[PDB]
Amino acid sequence: NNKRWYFTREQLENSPSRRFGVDPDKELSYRQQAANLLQDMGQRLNVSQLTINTAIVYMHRFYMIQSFTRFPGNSVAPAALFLAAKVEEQPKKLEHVIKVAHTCLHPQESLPDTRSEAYLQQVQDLVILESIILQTLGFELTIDHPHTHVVKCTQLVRASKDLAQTSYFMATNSLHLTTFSLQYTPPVVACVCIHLACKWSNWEIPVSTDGKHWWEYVDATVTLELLDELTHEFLQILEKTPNRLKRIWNWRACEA
Amino acid sequence: NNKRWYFTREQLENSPSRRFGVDPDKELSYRQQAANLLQDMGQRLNVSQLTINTAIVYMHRFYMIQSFTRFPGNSVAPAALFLAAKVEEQPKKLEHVIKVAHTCLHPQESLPDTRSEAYLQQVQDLVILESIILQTLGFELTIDHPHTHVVKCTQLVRASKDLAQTSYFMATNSLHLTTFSLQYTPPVVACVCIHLACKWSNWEIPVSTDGKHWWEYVDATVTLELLDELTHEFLQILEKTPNRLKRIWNWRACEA
Amino acid sequence: NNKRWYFTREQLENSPSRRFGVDPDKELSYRQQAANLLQDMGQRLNVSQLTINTAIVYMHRFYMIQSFTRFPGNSVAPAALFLAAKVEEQPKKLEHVIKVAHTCLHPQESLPDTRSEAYLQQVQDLVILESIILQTLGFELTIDHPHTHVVKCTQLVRASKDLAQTSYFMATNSLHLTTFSLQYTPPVVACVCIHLACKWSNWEIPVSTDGKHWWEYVDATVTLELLDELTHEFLQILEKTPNRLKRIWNWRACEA
Amino acid sequence: NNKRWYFTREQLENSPSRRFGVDPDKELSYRQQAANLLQDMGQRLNVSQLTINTAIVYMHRFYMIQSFTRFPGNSVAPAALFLAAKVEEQPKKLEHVIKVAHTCLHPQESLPDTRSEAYLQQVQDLVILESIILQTLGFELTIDHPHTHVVKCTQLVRASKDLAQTSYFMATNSLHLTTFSLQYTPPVVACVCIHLACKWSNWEIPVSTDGKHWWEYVDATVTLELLDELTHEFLQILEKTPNRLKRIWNWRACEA
Repeated sequence: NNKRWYFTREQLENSPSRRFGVDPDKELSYRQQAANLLQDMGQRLNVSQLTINTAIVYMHRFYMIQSFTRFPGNSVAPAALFLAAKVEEQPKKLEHVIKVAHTCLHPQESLPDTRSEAYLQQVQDLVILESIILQTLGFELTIDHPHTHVVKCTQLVRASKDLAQTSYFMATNSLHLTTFSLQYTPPVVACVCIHLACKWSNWEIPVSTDGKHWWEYVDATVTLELLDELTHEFLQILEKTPNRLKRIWNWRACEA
Repeated sequence: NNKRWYFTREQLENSPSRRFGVDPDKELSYRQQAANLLQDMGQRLNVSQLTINTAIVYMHRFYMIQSFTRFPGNSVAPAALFLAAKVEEQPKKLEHVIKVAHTCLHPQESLPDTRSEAYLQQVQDLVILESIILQTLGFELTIDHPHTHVVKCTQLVRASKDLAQTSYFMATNSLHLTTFSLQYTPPVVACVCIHLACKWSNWEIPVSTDGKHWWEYVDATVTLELLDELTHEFLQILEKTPNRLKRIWNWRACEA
Repeated sequence: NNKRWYFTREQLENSPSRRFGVDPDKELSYRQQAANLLQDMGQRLNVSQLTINTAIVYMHRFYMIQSFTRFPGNSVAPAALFLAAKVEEQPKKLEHVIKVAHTCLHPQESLPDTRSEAYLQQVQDLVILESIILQTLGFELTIDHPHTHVVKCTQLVRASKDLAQTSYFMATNSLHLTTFSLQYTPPVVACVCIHLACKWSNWEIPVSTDGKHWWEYVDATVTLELLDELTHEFLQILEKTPNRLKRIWNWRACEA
Repeated sequence: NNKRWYFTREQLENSPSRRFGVDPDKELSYRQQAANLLQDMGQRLNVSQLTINTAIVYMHRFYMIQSFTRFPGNSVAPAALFLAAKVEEQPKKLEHVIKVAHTCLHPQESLPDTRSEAYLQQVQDLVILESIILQTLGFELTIDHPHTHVVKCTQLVRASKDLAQTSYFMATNSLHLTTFSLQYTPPVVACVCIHLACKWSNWEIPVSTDGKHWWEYVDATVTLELLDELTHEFLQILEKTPNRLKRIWNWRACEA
């Protein structure tokens, strides 16, 4: 999906920011961070999770071709979130996602204005950034974040209120932490996010009718061994990110 | 210089503009006409002659996937007059790019307003459609011209100025009037606009002592049969344009 | 099918064979002549009429990347007369494909021997070139013809038989003689071999009650200007062959 | 090289062999095994080790667009063992290339015959299937190796001979056994065949007096986390290979 956005490490560390003067150590902090206002400055205009992830790849992949060394990242979200929030059924205005920005961005600075010198180059650059983004993202409109199946595997397999309830949450975090966006397809990235529930509670969901593994539904190539490796990797960003890690450090304190 | 902008019939014979219900002559009118809101529009902006020619090139291509009924050149022209502008190191303001359209399209309706929805509405559109064209040409800014060669070709051979004018002046017709931009190459178009005046003035340029001809310098592929072969279409393409033709005919009234 | 077969007029007159030093008419002389080692050869093998036509399509195509100077048609034909065969659900023996060449090429030397040093040597060559062409053509077996339309088209409009013959025969000149295969599409070439015979017999097809013409049904893009242009070009291209023309003129000496 | 050749992991799970009916380990068994019919097979053709190394590369890529079920390595090796040959200045005869297969594959069946249908038949195949791959590989004969770096890298630091051997020798397993050819780059493969002996031999090569490491010279993209990632991966990849692992391991037993 579509196998153009998924390349080996050849283009992982080859990213514009991974060679245009930004140490790899300074990328999963740049992404996340700017991906933290997405889930907040976005999580405001009743933005569905739908609208939050679309813009979570509308930055990851956008900066995939672009750079931070010449683009307002924190103020690029309006760009990723202009097409994102607009693409999804509930689009918005030129200010709605740019006024609260001043909230989330400038939590102290004075009020903004439509007449003020501000709101001009904001509705200049940002308004034009929309031009500057789609064309790198080939004008596409197809993005199925690894969820739809995770939200589809629950029932038919008959999960519970603590495993399937734990399912929603692993996909998202893989959108605000790991680079599985432009490396692993949404399905394969689902068996892992579903895996971190039973790889937690040890709820090894029994085989299928004919001794078939549950990770064969979200994809036909999802293998245990590889899948094992893909969740462990998730134990890489969580292991050190001292911000959200503590969230899941205790967020599992209220299902049972 | 690029293959994706050379097409069989493909002519425009079965363009997307065909598919809806628009006469071949109409889209043929649409194009040439569309240049009038671009040639006579950029004439207001005091832009470089070459600055506009590149613009017509975009419109001709832009509608090679779209349609004139849905996306009217009426507004499309200033859109293409932005990508070309910047590229030729002297662009203009999106508001003046639009502040030429009003006086050009509606030269009687009151002046437009910077703080009206009727301006702000199309405000993002000229930077949204600017993308719709920005990508439609596969971000292919690089475009060769039948003018530069005409210079050297008539300068290397010691052609006169009054005739030289006929060389350049004819170049301006391949784009606006005809669609030679999408049918032939710049080193093969300049050889048409030269073998057309050669008759008009009743000339014959004494050539090479090497054994080659002068239509071989701009291009060693160019032919003579085709030179006349195209001259017939070329002339004919203005031979049925009773608007732009005569004005060309009158341009040669105070010539001799 | 798509493109890369439908070369431009620019992309034909300056073929890779051009680059060495071969006249457009000469390579055009080579072609048709090379085509003679394909229809008047396959006429020996009792192969399907369309089975050979496709080969000239292969021969015509093969030289769109190669040369007549390197690979002389003399030997390429049995190669292209092999790809066509198999493709047509009916191949031929590698010895019989080659035991057709001698009697055509060398009609004077005593019979060849399968166990002679003169035979084993060139043995791989018909199995070497067959790959050079098999793979250059992207294993594109699927190729349509301007006959199948020619058939129905003259039945669907109720054209006569004698004229219909005049239709079919004309395909063998559009392909063998001209290079319309690489300039237009089968539904748009057959209308040239039909709008050329249509006159010869002195006909006029009563048409549509909507206001459209009969060249618009088989193809809604086709034109008359273009139709006559190509019937004219076609005819004109035969005004430069007083060799096969007369033979063409004599072919209806019994049918006049 | 050069692009479109390195696949992802899940993409390396979802091989063509999956869709037909081959176990993930099974297709993996085919490959490595097929490499045994390239090394100890070409050793009969006496060809250069690097002449064979290129051969495995073609097989490894070939089946990411073909299949192991249809096209058996039994003949696929001599077919790919021909493209490598010629590409190296010293190829071998089409008759011997296959008359090396028999003596390797069937060391009991009677000697082959030059004038046998069993010889003439697979004669055309080795020039037909050679074409299927000539086209399959996007005519990319050019393929780089994880050796070239290993040499210089061990020269630039002045490494010893015993250690170097461990470097070079290890490259030859990176190809045959694993699929690093479609997963990694030569400047990232040579760094794997070095980071394995570094442990095996008990080494660590002090480098550059800038503060930088040596895995930045062979490749400025390479990582240490990744270095173990593959070095760990590798080790496992031979653990499942109880054949070539020991055979590699025993080389350091007869190595004194």
